[PDB]
Amino acid sequence: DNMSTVMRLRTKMPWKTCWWYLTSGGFFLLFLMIFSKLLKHSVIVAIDYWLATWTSEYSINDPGKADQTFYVAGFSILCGAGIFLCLVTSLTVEWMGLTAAKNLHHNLLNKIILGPIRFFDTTPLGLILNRFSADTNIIDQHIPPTLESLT
Amino acid sequence: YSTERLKKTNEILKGIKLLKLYAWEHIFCKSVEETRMKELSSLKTFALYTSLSIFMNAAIPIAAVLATFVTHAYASGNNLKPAEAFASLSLFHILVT
Amino acid sequence: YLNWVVRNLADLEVQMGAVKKVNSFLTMESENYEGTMDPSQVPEHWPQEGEIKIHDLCVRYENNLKPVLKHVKAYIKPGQKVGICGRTGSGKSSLSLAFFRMVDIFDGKIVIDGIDISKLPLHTLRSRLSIILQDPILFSGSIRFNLDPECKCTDDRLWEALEIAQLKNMVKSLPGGLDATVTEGGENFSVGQRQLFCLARAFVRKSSILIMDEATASIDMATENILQKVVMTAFADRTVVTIAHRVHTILTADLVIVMKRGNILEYDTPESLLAQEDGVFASFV
Amino acid sequence: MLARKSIIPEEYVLARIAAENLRKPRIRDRLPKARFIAKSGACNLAHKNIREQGRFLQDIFTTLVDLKWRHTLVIFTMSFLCSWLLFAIMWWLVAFAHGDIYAYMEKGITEKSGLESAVCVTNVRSFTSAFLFSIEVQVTIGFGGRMMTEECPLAITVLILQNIVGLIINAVMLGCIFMKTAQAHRRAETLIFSRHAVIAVRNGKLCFMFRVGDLRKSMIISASVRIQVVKKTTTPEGEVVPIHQQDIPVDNPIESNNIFLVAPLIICHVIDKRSPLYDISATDLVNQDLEVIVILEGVVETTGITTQARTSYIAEEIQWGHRFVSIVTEEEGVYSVDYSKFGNTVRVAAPRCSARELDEKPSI
Ligand SMILES: CCCCCCCCCCCCCCCCCC(=O)OC[C@H](COP(=O)(O)OC[C@H](N)C(=O)O)OC(=O)CCCCCCCCCCCCCCCCC
Ligand SMILES: COc1ccc(Cl)cc1C(=O)NCCc1ccc(S(=O)(=O)NC(=O)NC2CCCCC2)cc1
Ligand SMILES: Nc1ncnc2c1ncn2[C@@H]1O[C@H](COP(=O)(O)OP(=O)(O)OP(=O)(O)O)[C@@H](O)[C@H]1O
Ligand SMILES: [K+]
Repeated sequence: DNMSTVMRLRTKMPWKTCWWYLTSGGFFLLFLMIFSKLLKHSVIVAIDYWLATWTSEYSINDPGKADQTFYVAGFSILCGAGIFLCLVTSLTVEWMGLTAAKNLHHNLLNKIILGPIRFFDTTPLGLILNRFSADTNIIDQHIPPTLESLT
Repeated sequence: YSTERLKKTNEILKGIKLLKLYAWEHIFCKSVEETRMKELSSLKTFALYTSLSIFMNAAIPIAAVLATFVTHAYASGNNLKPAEAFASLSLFHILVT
Repeated sequence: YLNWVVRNLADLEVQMGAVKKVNSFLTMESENYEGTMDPSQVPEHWPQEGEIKIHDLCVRYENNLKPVLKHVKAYIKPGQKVGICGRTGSGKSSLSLAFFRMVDIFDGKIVIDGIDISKLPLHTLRSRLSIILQDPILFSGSIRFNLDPECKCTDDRLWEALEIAQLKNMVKSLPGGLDATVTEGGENFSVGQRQLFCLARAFVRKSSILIMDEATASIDMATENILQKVVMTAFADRTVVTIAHRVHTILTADLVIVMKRGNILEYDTPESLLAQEDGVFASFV
Repeated sequence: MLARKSIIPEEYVLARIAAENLRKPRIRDRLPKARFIAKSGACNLAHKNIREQGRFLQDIFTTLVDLKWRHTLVIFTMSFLCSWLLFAIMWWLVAFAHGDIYAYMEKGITEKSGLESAVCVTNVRSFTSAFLFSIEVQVTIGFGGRMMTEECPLAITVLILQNIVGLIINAVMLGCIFMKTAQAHRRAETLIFSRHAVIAVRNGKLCFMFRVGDLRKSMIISASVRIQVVKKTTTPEGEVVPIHQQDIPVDNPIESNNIFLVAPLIICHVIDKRSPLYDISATDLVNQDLEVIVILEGVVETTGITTQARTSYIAEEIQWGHRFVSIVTEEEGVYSVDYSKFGNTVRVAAPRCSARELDEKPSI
């Protein structure tokens, strides 16, 4: 029921489940992902910056093919750094997703055990099973790629 | 492996009362725990391969740009002008998808 | 790239709304499992013989006044084979619940050997009692481990006799697969296999203190199995507070509560005394 | 991009709690009963498959005469501005084509020439001048610094056109303004209807009373009251009319519909044998096919325009067993009406049965 309460909770993100999920695999597995992402994006900007500098600096002096060796070295080193950071980021994202899924499932199963009989009798069996199948599948094979794509 | 684990979890959830009373809360939780460990050791490979896919999709275009630009230097005689370089980068970004 | 943002953001919103369910589940917790550090650990020989009555048993496992007891006590003597007669006012909710303090014990408990049932770790207490199902509950996996995963002495000594002791399954001794079992099925003979497995589990542990309930069939084969159980399970003095749809707890009734409706009156007794006190419940069916 | 193309994991998503336990199927989301006439006195049906009779150009004029004062001024101004502009363009084109623009430019370069013997319209040399000339011909100012000469007859044709079109527009706009001035008291309707209609007891018989009153100071001449019941009825031969309107008489000592309305009045209909509401009891008036319409008609003495005000009541609005508190109470030396107590109802004791049963065992 919306009641302007679930209505507002529908118009805006939860913003607290998201933070808990992001910080579930640890804290040094999060800042690593952000660090690598930001570095890779800045490098991908800087390579185009350097390409523009090289292209514009020698546009006029077509007969003079001088200083043609420094620019290429800069472009190649930037390309190598960009490729390495691209290789890093995907692995970091998937490692974070894997650890988060592991911890979530283990905690859920270790806290469902210490459950009162009134909880099991009152709560329909169908709901629990749906929670395990739907949440396990979504949190294991669906959230990492969505988060990576969004970022 | 997920289906196997789900069958085991439903078997340890449907018959819950006798389990709780008979001091067998952990005996039928360890089986699901072991099957869950199997599930993660099967899903790690999936995560590895999908990360590899993302890496390649992000990295092949930049390597293509690098090769296509370094090739001109040795291949050609005259300097390269922006009106071709930037058009070609836009063309690569159009072609990638 | 200005479209991927909104699309992926909405998708992430849906998925976070999904994980919110697990985040909600992890918050709740109840049914405290702990041990009150009983002196001498309450050695297993002490909660293995007889039973102790609960003084002023006032179980509050509901919001309304339970039909099982309204400030009503009970007389559970050593060997006090008990019974249940009635439909609604008499039930096995309080009996099974307070058997090992399972559903909301409030005012006292069974001080067996001077130590209360309540001040014991959940593990040992749940492993030092018994109960009956009143419904066939099967499992998956071989029947070898169902009784107990460490019953080395009895299972080895009685390879097929332990299962046979309650009821001799002849082809179980020589089956297609050694102690193989049909997962989640084969309920026909499993009706008696339930009794056999409960007897084995409580006999290897040498507990013998149970609270049965609601025999579903009571067929002639079930009657023979009951006779074998009495030879084995009820041969010991410690007997169960039997309940059933049909009143067959009066064959050896000793101390129970007559609870036709509303409350339970601890008045059931040997045949003549049971008939006098519980004439209404015995004359209903 | 391509969110869930891979579509393997389904057909085993277990039933939700509301699914298996059957808590969701308790819908209780029935649509409200369809009214025939709204509470705001506006009939709301949906006629369909009506053969469209097209439109007529008369409809644009009919709309033009009936417009808000905040649109009459705008169309007024736009029409005049557009006319001045159109004929300004015509005058500028005439000046261009005749060779007057060029002549004035050449004879103003050396302005000592000062020759204007052969020009369609004197002293028109740009488009600003053409605009000013069209303003002076349409509004009939006529300063006379830009004359109409007898030189080129195309100019005379345009002048005739402009005079006639200006007259047409002026006449139409004055007609619109005068019509809006004649309908100056014609604003709105101010007949106030009670919200709940009680079913009291009066002189030993039941009733169905509501309250009606005025707000406008102008009297209403020959007021008339009509009350109808809308329900689906079947003849013994079995023909079902979905919405049958049946007329119910109004209580009056001389059997008439004429109401004299200065102070608020109570309108009662007494539940006799032939009354549609003969066989309805207070316990039935919870769910019931019943809509009672009330229509009051008259003429406001100021404008002399007939007015008809409608309302409708359903089973929820009716307050069985109540009555109306006396709104009117004397002041120091003059009768007074406390209009804040208009729709307020008081509770009293009345039989719970139906008049169908209240006169088979009368001594109750
Ligand atoms: C391509 C071309 C582009 C063109 C662009 C747009 C050009 C627009 C230019 C002018 C725009 C003016 C719009 C202003 C809107 C204000 C309207 C204002 O007059 O409302 C006051 C009312 C409006 O009643 P209503 O809402 O229409 O409802 C109708 C009616 N009452 C009803 O309910 O059913 O109205 C009235 O009630 C009557 C008002 C009468 C006007 C007053 C005239 C004065 C004469 C009397 C002499 C007084 C002295 C005046 C001297 C002033 C000194 C300068
Ligand atoms: C986005 O694709 C492309 C991107 C680039 C290029 Cl060069 C080609 C394509 C392409 O060929 N695309 C196939 C056409 C296409 C596109 C987008 C989408 S979609 O809107 O993202 N997904 C949904 O609509 N799903 C609904 C909901 C459930 C099933 C019914 C449809 C769905 C289908
Ligand atoms: N004093 C008043 N002035 C103007 N309109 C009134 C007044 N009293 C009632 N009405 C009209 O009666 C209609 C129904 O109003 P509503 O149901 O809110 O209350 P009511 O039954 O009229 O009386 P009350 O307002 O005392 O409850 C409204 O359309 C309103 O315009
Ligand atoms: K003048």
